[PDB]
Amino acid sequence: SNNLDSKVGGNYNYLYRLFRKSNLKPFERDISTEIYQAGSTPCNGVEG
Amino acid sequence: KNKCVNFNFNGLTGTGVLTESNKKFLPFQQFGRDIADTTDAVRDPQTL
Amino acid sequence: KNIDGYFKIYSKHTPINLVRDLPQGFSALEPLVDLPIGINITRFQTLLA
Repeated sequence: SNNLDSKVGGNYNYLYRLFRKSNLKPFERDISTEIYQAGSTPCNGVEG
Repeated sequence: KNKCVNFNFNGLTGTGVLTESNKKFLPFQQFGRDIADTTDAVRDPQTL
Repeated sequence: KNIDGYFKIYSKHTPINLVRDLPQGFSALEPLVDLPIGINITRFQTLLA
């Protein structure tokens, strides 16, 4: 859909999850906007 | 009815003879299966 | 119950003559409707008149 969805300058409306604390089960929609950690290091709010 | 014909009721494929039996289908029961878990009786979707 | 997002609802209405806790008997419940909501349910409440 390059001629339909994309636009000049970049269409940044579509999002995706880079990682989670663990792998999710199949057929499961998750719309949570919480910051998830990659490892065991507790972050508690801010990014890093 | 009373003829060996191929049936197909919403994917319920098979071959048999159609007739009216004493099966008392409940309002929610769509179609019945025999001891072999094979469709032995169905309900007409168009007119009940 | 909520199986694969398909919320099942069963119902059964029958008369009784009860003067104590839940009757000690048996009665098969039939399905009323199926609501494919597609969400995870963890809590519930009920309404009273």
